[PDB]
Amino acid sequence: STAGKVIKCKAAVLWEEKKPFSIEEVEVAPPKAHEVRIKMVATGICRSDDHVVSGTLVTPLPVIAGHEAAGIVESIGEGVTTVRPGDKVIPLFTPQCGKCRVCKHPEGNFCLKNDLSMPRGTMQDGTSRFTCRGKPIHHFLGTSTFSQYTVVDEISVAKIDAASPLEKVCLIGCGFSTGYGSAVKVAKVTQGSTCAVFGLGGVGLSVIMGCKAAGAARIIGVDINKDKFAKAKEVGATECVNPQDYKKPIQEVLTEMSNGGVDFSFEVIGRLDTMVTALSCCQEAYGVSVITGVPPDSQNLSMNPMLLLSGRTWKGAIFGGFKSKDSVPKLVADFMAKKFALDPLITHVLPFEKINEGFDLLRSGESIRTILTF
Amino acid sequence: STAGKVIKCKAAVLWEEKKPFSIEEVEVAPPKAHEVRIKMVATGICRSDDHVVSGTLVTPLPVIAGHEAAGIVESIGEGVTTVRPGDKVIPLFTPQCGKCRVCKHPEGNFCLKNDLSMPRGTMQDGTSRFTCRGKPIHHFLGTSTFSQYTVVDEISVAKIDAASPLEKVCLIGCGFSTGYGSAVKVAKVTQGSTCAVFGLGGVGLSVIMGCKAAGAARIIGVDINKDKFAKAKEVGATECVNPQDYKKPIQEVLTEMSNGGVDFSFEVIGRLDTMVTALSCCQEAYGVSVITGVPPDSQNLSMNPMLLLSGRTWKGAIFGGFKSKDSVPKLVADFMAKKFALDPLITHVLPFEKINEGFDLLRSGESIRTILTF
Ligand SMILES: NC(=O)c1c[n+]([C@@H]2O[C@H](COP(=O)([O-])OP(=O)([O-])OC[C@H]3O[C@@H](n4cnc5c(N)[nH+]cnc54)[C@H](O)[C@@H]3O)[C@@H](O)[C@H]2O)ccc1-n1cccn1
Ligand SMILES: NC(=O)c1c[n+]([C@@H]2O[C@H](COP(=O)([O-])OP(=O)([O-])OC[C@H]3O[C@@H](n4cnc5c(N)[nH+]cnc54)[C@H](O)[C@@H]3O)[C@@H](O)[C@H]2O)ccc1-n1cccn1
Ligand SMILES: [Zn+2]
Ligand SMILES: [Zn+2]
Ligand SMILES: [Zn+2]
Ligand SMILES: [Zn+2]
Repeated sequence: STAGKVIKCKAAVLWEEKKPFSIEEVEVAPPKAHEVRIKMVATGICRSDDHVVSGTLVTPLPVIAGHEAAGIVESIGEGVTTVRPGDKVIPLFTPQCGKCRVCKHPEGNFCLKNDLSMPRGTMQDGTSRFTCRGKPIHHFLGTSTFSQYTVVDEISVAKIDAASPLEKVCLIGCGFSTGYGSAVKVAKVTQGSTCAVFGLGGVGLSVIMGCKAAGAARIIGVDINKDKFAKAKEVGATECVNPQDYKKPIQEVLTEMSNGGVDFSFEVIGRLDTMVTALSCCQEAYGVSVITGVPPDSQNLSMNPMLLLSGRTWKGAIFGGFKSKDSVPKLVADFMAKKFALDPLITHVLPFEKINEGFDLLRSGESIRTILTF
Repeated sequence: STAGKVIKCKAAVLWEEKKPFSIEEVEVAPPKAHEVRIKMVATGICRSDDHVVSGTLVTPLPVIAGHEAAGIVESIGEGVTTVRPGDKVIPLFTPQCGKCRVCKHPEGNFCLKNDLSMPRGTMQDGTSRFTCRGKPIHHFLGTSTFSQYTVVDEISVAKIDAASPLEKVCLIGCGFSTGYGSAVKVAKVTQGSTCAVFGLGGVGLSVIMGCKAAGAARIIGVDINKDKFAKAKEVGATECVNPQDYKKPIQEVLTEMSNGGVDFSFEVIGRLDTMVTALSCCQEAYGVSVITGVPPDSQNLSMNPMLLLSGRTWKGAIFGGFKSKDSVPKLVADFMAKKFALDPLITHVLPFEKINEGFDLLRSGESIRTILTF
């Protein structure tokens, strides 16, 4: 009976960088034309949400963050055709408008309506649906899932299987799809190849999953936190290396281990130095390196372009290269059919009210994904 | 007869950086096992030979440069099976040993036996076949074509059609193949696409030829020398732009002209700034940029990795990505079958004795390719 009415609910508001989230009452406006209001069920903590806190990823504050989630449609605005009240949905932090040059391209997925390249922290219409203490609060990536209710544009939501377990499939909204697609869609890992994966968090584990699914013969995990190695091996890594253990730079180590460079390398951390190291460790004539980590705002890397002239390919991608609204329902259907596993990514579960504890777990190195339940 | 004997002949020796070539008598040793001695017939002047003079491209001096050439086998060493005396041949500045990981890979062409990565300026066996005034002279890229006779390793020569016109097909030894392959093999330009080509010298014109052959709908030539535009249009450019004409950076101009970025861009100059500009002007989600120009020794570029994270692909290649010994004979057969033209690249034909005049034409902006005839 909330349709057409403002909803008062709890959200996690970030008022300032480098401070805890504030769990407090917000007002959530009803959906306008082509908007959908969603009752959240579960949301994951992705490192990119932490990047908002640390100022690594700049977006306007104050803000409701969160972008990896699943929920149930509470109401729809005028003209919505793709979801209905009561449908299970995943918000799409990369929209799929279906009309722009990228959406029409066979490969492209970074729809021109995204709010990632130059964040404004609004709905598509340039306004906000959120008020707190009487003040407007920004959106994040058109999703804002750290709230009991959010409002998203229709191009930023996908209907998923009615029988889906939302406390698992929320990871299809970011970390799993990003890493898995980086391997299977962006790099196009080949059977029998050697892969190196830098960073063994939720996204990097999902890259390993995808390299293993593509038939790689060797998958070398790289992390400075050796506590990450056991789970990386469980999901497919054949060996793991800690750069801190070596006197030589790890690109040299990896080149030696792979008898002249790897076929595919993945940067899944977000550091400029490891982006260049990961490029360098792929074979100089035919290697491919994929950047998935999010770099610190406005900072440039330095590299020798002879790394490319010999024949290397360097690319990056958002959301694993997947066209979001076409792919998310299919990934959920494949999960339901047991084509991949999400449980290896989930190390902790907490109620939404303990969001700050969830971020502490990420920052301490202890968690992969913590799932928050509303 | 000359077989088995030292040949005294004329060559252009580079004794020091930034000096004219010295045209004088050298001694050319007979070929050892698996080596081939070639009587040169024609050699082109490529900007990479000038980079040796300018110190842009470091290789041991003193040196006999030259790498884009065609000639006739004078004699073969023990064990040679792929050419015989009297055969027309093109020396291969990128070898094809057929045994290394790169040669065995379907895509790779930068054979591990190359002398480009870490130049030693010798034969494969670590010695030189050249002396001048009693001093040993270095080889260049396993070819050294600025000489009436040279000696190359068997993996660095290809037999070509006995009826081929050597004064034209010498360009298949570098400039034509490099540019054409950058388009058709490395970028894999698609029908209907928009391409931008930075640098309208012999290599860049060959990139335009490839883009046109691949069916590009728009091919935008970019050069600071407007005298290069007429020939670019003759070989397929649909429009040309001079960055000096605009108040805004050319990547902005090209993004606007292409309604949001080009499909394929090509850096065919060798400047760090234009490498980054070329990357930036390709469409951010699905654009591809290829580096063909040779960068100045030991210098790094600076770039924001968000250019890649959005979805761009950045790659480079040597020799157009062609496996050299397999491809050169087929390219010559294709030329003989009128599948592409070489005449548009040739602006000047001079006797070998005028090599310095040929370099002056290149440096002054007045030539595309000068062919030197022996
Ligand atoms: N491209 C996308 O769409 C995208 C990008 N991100 C970004 O991916 C990176 C990884 O995210 P994560 O897996 O959620 O993060 P962590 O759990 O923190 O794992 C990182 C991993 O790296 C190790 N590490 C740190 N420093 C080093 C060094 N020097 N060497 C080796 N390993 C190192 C840690 O120990 C840890 O285990 C992040 O940058 C993230 O921002 C994620 C998801 C999506 N995206 C885009 C927008 C929203 N989400
Ligand atoms: N990758 C290979 O295998 C390769 C590489 N090279 C390199 O390609 C570049 C172009 O060579 P070229 O066509 O022989 O050179 P030029 O005739 O001098 O044409 C350059 C073109 O650029 C224009 N220009 C200069 N500066 C600018 C700026 N700032 N903006 C725009 N245009 C600009 C000039 O006016 C001129 O028209 C070289 O770097 C070359 O080294 C060639 C061949 C092969 N290779 C590798 C090893 C041996 N050969
Ligand atoms: Zn779109
Ligand atoms: Zn994320
Ligand atoms: Zn080889
Ligand atoms: Zn050349």
